[PDB]
Amino acid sequence: DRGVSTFSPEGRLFQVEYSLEAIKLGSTAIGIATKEGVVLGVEKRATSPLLESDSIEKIVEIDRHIGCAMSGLTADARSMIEHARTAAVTHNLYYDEDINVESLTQSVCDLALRFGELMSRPFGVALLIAGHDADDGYQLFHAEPSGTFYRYNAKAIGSGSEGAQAELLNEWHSSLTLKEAELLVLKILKQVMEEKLDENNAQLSCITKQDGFKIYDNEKTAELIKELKEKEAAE
Amino acid sequence: TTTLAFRFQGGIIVAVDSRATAGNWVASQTVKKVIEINPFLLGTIAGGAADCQFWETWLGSQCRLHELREKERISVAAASKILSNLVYQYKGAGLSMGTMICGYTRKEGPTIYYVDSDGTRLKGDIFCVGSGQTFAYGVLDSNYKWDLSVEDALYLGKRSILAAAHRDAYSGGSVNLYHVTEDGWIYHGNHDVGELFWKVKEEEGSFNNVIG
Amino acid sequence: GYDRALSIFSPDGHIFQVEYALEAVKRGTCAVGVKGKNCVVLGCERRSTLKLQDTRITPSKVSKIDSHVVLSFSGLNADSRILIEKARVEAQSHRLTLEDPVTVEYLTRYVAGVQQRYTQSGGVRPFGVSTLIAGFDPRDDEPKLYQTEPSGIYSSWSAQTIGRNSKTVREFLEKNYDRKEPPATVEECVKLTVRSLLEVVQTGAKNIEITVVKPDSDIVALSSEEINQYVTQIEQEKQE
Amino acid sequence: GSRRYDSRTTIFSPEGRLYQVEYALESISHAGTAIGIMASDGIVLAAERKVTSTLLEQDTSTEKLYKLNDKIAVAVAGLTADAEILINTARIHAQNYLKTYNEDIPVEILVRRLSDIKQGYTQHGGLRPFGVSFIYAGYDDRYGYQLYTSNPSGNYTGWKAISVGANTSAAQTLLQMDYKDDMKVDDAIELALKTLSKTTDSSALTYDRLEFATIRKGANDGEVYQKIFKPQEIKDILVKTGIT
Amino acid sequence: TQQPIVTGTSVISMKYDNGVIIAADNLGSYGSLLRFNGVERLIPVGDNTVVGISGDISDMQHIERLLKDLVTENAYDNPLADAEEALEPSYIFEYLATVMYQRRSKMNPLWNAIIVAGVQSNGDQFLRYVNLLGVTYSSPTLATGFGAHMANPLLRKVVDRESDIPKTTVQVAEEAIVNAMRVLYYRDARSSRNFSLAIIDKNTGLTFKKNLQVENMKWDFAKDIKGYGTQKI
Amino acid sequence: QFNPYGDNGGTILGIAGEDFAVLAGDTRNITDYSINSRYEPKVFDCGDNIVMSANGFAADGDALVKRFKNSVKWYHFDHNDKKLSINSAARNIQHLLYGKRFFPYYVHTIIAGLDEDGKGAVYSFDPVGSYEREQCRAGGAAASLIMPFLDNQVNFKNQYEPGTNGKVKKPLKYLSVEEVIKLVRDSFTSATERHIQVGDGLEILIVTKDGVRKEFYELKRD
Amino acid sequence: SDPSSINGGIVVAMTGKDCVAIACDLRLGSQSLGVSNKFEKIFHYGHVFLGITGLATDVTTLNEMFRYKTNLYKLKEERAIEPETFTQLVSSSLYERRFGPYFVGPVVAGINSKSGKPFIAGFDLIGCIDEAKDFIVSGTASDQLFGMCESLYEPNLEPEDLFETISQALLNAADRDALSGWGAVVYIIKKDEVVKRYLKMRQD
Amino acid sequence: MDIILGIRVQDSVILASSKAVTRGISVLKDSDDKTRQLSPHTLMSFAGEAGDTVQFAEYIQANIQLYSIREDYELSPQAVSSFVRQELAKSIRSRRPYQVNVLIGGYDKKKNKPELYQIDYLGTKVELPYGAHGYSGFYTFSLLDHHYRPDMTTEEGLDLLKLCVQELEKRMPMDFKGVIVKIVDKDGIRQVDDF
Amino acid sequence: NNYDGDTVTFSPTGRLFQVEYALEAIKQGSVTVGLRSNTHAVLVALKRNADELSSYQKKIIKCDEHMGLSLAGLAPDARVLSNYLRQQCNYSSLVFNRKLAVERAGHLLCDKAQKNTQSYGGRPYGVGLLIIGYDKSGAHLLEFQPSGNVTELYGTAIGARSQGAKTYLERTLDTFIKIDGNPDELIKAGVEAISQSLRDESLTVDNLSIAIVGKDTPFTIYDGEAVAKYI
Ligand SMILES: [Mg+2]
Ligand SMILES: [Mg+2]
Ligand SMILES: [Mg+2]
Repeated sequence: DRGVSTFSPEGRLFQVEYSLEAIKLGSTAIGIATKEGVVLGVEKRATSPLLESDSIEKIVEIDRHIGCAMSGLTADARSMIEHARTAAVTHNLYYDEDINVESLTQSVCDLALRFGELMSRPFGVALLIAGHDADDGYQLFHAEPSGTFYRYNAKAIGSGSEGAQAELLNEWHSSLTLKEAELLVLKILKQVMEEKLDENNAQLSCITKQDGFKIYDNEKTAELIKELKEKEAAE
Repeated sequence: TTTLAFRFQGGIIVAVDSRATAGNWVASQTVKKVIEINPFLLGTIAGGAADCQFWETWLGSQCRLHELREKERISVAAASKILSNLVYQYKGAGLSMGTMICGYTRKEGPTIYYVDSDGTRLKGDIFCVGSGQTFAYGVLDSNYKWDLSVEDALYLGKRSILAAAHRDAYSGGSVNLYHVTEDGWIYHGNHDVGELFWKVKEEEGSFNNVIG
Repeated sequence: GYDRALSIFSPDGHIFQVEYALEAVKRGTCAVGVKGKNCVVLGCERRSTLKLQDTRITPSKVSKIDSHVVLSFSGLNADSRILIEKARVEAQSHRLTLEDPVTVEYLTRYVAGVQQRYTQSGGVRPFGVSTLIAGFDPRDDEPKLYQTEPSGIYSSWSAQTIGRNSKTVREFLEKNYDRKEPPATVEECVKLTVRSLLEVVQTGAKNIEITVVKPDSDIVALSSEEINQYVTQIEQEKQE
Repeated sequence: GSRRYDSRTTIFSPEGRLYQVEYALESISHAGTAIGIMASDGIVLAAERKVTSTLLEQDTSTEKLYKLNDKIAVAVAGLTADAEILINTARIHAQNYLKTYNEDIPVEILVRRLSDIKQGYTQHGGLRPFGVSFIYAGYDDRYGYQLYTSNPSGNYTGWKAISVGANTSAAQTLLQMDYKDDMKVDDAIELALKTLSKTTDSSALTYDRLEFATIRKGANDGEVYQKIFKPQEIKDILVKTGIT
Repeated sequence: TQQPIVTGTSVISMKYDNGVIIAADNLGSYGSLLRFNGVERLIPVGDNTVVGISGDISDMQHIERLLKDLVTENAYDNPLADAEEALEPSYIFEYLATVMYQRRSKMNPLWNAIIVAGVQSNGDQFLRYVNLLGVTYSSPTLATGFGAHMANPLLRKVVDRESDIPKTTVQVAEEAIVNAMRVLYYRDARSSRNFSLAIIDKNTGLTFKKNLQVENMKWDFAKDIKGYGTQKI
Repeated sequence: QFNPYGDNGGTILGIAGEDFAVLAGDTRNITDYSINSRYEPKVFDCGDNIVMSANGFAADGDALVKRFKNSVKWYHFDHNDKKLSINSAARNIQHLLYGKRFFPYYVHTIIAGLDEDGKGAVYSFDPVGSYEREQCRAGGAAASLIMPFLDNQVNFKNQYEPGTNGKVKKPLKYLSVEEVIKLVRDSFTSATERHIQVGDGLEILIVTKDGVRKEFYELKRD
Repeated sequence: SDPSSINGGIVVAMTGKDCVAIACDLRLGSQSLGVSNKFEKIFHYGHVFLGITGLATDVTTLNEMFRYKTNLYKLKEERAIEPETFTQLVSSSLYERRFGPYFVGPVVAGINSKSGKPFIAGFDLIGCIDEAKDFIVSGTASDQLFGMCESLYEPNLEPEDLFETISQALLNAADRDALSGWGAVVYIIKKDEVVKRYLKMRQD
Repeated sequence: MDIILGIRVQDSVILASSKAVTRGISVLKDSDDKTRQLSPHTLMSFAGEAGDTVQFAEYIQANIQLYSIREDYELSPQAVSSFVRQELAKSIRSRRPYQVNVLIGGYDKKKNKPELYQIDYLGTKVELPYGAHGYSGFYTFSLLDHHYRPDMTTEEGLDLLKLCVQELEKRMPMDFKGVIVKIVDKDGIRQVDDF
Repeated sequence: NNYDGDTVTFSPTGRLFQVEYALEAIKQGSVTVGLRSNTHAVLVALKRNADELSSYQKKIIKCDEHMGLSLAGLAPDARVLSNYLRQQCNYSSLVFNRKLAVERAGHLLCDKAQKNTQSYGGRPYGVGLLIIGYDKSGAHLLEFQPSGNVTELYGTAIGARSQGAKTYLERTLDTFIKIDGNPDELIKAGVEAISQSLRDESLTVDNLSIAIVGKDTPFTIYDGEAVAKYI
């Protein structure tokens, strides 16, 4: 057939480019970074009403100061999360401190290109890694299967990514509050989601310096959705 | 060294001395013999200091990875067994460890596991480990009751280390107290044995043999 | 060793070997899982093309992983045995180290992890198997039902079906299963499970297998006559 | 490099089938028919040797029926050489079990072991599968008399009566027609030979074209005897049943 | 773990104002047997370094080959191999010191005590010690084995600290070394009269002196010494 | 039999001030009854405002310091030139030491510097990696001669306030960098008089927020 | 300490006219402590008999091993193994553990089914074959057995006479050994019949 | 650990095991249960070197439980004892052998018979009517040899066991802090809470 | 065409297409400029962003106190090669107490990249590197290609539109080589050189990345408001 680690005539790795197509088919995940915290939100996208939606875990804790949202072939993310958690805990063991969000992201991205004929293919999943450290403050990273990671003020990945990113382009400014960011994720998720947004088919989370990483309750998220509807109907 | 830990109505009391010796030479009087594994779990130090420090710090890392994966507090049983299984792999290599893994969970209640570098793992209500263990056991056995108050239990642990600190040449310096509750451990301060001895002698009327 | 990358991405972003593994599941006999208020029931189809079979010794479709958890499946039978073995070993390994039996979610997460591993390892093909894992966590009376598939994704279900004509029985369950009030008793849960299989099975003779799992390691497999009584009662009520 | 020449033996078809397993089953369909019938007081194994010659030394020959231990035997359908590799592995597993537990290996455990080995070749290794289907006839003190079959996929199932090899469709219908649960060994012997006599591609069924065996409790008191029939004994039972 | 077989005794050395001097006798002992009298234990590396080695001779020959191999390797793809990127004494020492410590850590030591004497690119004197344990140290005077006990005291009377180095000339330094070699010949039972001496000067370069002998010895007083106490005749 | 260990003598002393820290050590290096060097630096600046010494067997001491310096360098590469805090360095050194648990670095390690709040810090290690933050710690040959003196003159142990007669302790007043250096110099002068392996020279490294400063003093050479 | 004399016990084998005999005591102990009076040391694989003295765990292990190997032999060869062939198998199997051996003293006994020839053999712990015509001895009272056998034995004894000779050789040897006794068993082996007799002896 | 006894009577197997756990100088525990249930009708008591004893017992337990699930069938006591012996026989020629002696008391549901197996750390298996490990037999066997009958009831077996324990408590220098007694019969495993 | 399926296959004209495709990835990468005098060596790199919310991809990596590089192409491959350089620089320092020669650093990179072109299964590196350093023979500038070819130069540029900067340096050769003992003026020439490779976009504060090494100057990277001086 053809090599797994083959370059195309344009100078790109076929398998990496194809894994990016798989991520486009994945459910939408949005991250917004502010000076009061970083917010992570996801579309759950249950394939049937009999599927208990609370068992859909697309937002995940890496450490107390680092959270993670995923999009694409979510089964592939489990080993990436395991590595990340191990890296975060191992660094704390060696250095008696929290690990930098960038260093954690770099550790995850080192796995990405370890494929050939090591694992048999790249990961089919993109990660939004959000966190906080004392050196660089609140940070949001986008970790791809290419091994590249970009820092973002705000970022959307998944099926409604290009539409959501254009919306994040206009809406984001440097003086956003945490509450403003929460509603903004819910607003953009509702726009790109096929089904109607509610507390059962969408999930919110955040990371603050004081309280650390927290996944939001369905009751808490429900109030933010109700607050969103009223403020949109307000004008 | 003298370290103890016992279960009671109000949870667990952990008490240790602070002396470190190399032969007759007193290397330190300010050694920490309670490892704060995490906010809910405590571990005592006896035998090899490095072996206890290193592997119980390591245990804390494993406990953290457990509750990240399982989204649930690790049991005292599971935590203690991670340590005992680890040291058992090294059996014969020369590790020196005698520790109490102490914790308070919903499903178990207050639990103490004695763990050994021989691979021994014992659940129990009262444990004393170290060169001054026999002295501490005497005070504990004669005064222990399940229905002790948190105040009295803390004193009993303090008084038992003092008993050993006095008689055992390789124990002393100061007494460190901890109280383990379901919501986590609470530190109850460092108590210099020199000052504590005279205080206890006068107030309690004990140690009449000693001139003060 | 053989290191060939069999599971790989295609231009449209699909992993055909994982998708073709699902087609093997589609071919497999139907399996259904329904959880009540204080029980879970695992229904399984036995194709009647194979008669002159010895039902005593023939591998049963539902398998005990531990005394409190069970695993049924649809797809390649030989592949299922490898997952069942690994799960049973991990169940004992968990008891040995954690001094507590596995939760149903943990056992599911493990099996799903094995299935995932085979989708990006060299020289191996994915399992042509989807599983339904059911049981009760230790010292817990809340019913658990999970599903896994060749890709390695897993999730919890109030009720679910897999295998051939699973589209039809899922259609049935989606209209007949009420979340606000699930099957309160064992009878109601088993009845709804048999009813759902009767949409697809053909004959209600030896083609339906039912296994009931209750809290505190209380697992029992229904016999032919016991199931036949449900089949009789369902069709008699239907004649109206 | 080498990738160019790789057949990729362990992959799925778009329909979700294992190419090599399916083609191995096609291979087995051209092999001599083997039949197993389970009765209340014993098991019968009957099998047809493929287009033999008059100069073949039959009495020392063995291509169909093999012995795994004193309690368990197998009928082979497919590549004889492949079967012998698996048979020796099975013989070893039985002995390992006996050494460990000091008890004869239960039939199903042995069958599962061999079937798991076959499965491995379909999922990993990049090698071709074993082109072999077995019929396992055996006895243990848990389930008593048991018949199983395994095929190159590694899937195994239990049976009251079963055929493998050539003309299994025709053979299985004939068995399904005349089999009953209260049947006995002497009746099962007659059914097996009658089934082969009708399904055979040869002009007539003779002793030189057959291998035959029985697992009976018909041994002195509570114990089991395997009987691999000799050429003269197969000739006698053919006359007794009235086929020749 | 081994035991040394054929051995070399003291290596002695010192710093002076413009460079370093190093010396070692030409003997390869076999226990108490003075087996080999033509053994060169000072091995020059380039025109700026001299490595003096004591202890096991078979390990010395191995080290000698490592250094010869090091020069070859340094010349590979190196247009400045005889200029800016030539081997320094500090490079040669650090390499040996790494090897010595690695070997002791594998419980299979090179059974030697080594002194690397040389002059760096900037004209700085280099003099450092390393042994079978991987222990390293530097000093205005360095000596191995018996030299440590008898040579150092004499050499330290010339250069007692760092500030005495610029005050010490090559003639004074060489005189002290030659005298120390005589003292070692009097008192070390595993030494020989024949020795080699090497001077590495920042101006005049490497001067290697072979076939030197201990001379101006005092023995005449031995005739008067009689008995072990009371004996007169 | 080959013995991979040796004793190179020497004595070191770490003292933690209020907003400073000192790590001192004699410059004499010995084997048995012979002097190898009268000036062989033993306390080292390892970067990131950390000073270190690994006293005992000099080869293991040099190996450990070298490996730690290397760890500081790679900490910068891997973590965006982040400053290695004294507590993080201490934990890192534990893992270096315990890594050779069954063939130990035969040294008593001490590091000194400032914690993340700017206060003086000294950490003390045993050969196999057990460690602790301490206010005062002498290490090596004359450690038993120095520590009792420090207990008395730094922590004011057994000293009470005149008139009260054993009822009121002498108050633990903070010592200045000039006051600490006096106690360090007198400790080493006393150790030199009564311990044969101590002498020649004393080298002190002083750590403050401004950086690392060195001070050298002569000791008796007999 | 010495593995070959922890558990104790003995085996003896003799040839007669168209017959062989093999016999053993029944004691298993932990040095001074008697543990079992039913520990038989003679096993058989088809018509070939194997006695094994020495460390009891190895006696058990080797019995299980030769059962294993003779069963596979029979399946492949389509015939029961012979004493001459089995002797070589025992030797090969012991020598493959040359530098970590089973602490045993095996004794083969049997009649060749084709030739009808009586056969006995002995081995050291490491596999060296002792193929004697007259008799083979093994165990903690081997010296005593050598003394008994050397005087009591005469060639070409009939089965019922051979029984008396081997029985008296065993019994009186075991009574002079602290670690042997506690009952005894004697096998009288002919070409197509084998009689097994338990002997009455002192139980101290 | 110190003393472990076993006695097979008419219709059951009784295992008695000491409660003491000593760490050189001090007795750390006086209520230690030196036994593990391998299967519903098979109990294994154990004594030997610290750590090894429990590690071995639990390893065996896990393996028998694994077999029980896989086959949906309980192994006979004979089969379990053979498996255990092989593990110990494998262990003795290892880098670091398990220093563990065991008694396996089980009730065979097929044969309707109680069975007691004694296995030492070398892999020395023996089926017995009554057994012990270490020095325990030296004090008790003379009493068991005298009084034992194969048709004893469970109550009579316990009385003979009390006599053995009394003789141990009299003549042994070590204080083993009494024994925990367990009975294995057709109905399963149960503990005699008063002894 | 038929000879580009893997790196182990020569074409009929003697070409290695997989290596040439890896070379193509460098041309797609963002521009970076390298130049030196007799005292100092300078790297100037135009960092690329994904969009307005995103950060600007870092281009320059430090290998030792006296050496470092700028990348153009696959960033993960640069991380692998830079890590390897860090180890080799570090091996030289630890074992020989010797700073690794820049020329020898190039020889090591060549040999590492070469092994990936001759063996089956692997792939060439998809990145180009510009290594600057100051060693015992003064200032140095290297150009690494993943074919294995390493070239010592006075100045150069790699990446998209790099020809414009490369032509500028070819004209300015006689001027910038003489900029001795003046780091600011040498950087200016580098910033003016990279400006020739710009279209539409211009050099902003978070866009530009500059690094320098010299006689009494350790390898230091300048980003953010530190490079506002040179805009
Ligand atoms: Mg563990
Ligand atoms: Mg002196
Ligand atoms: Mg006796």
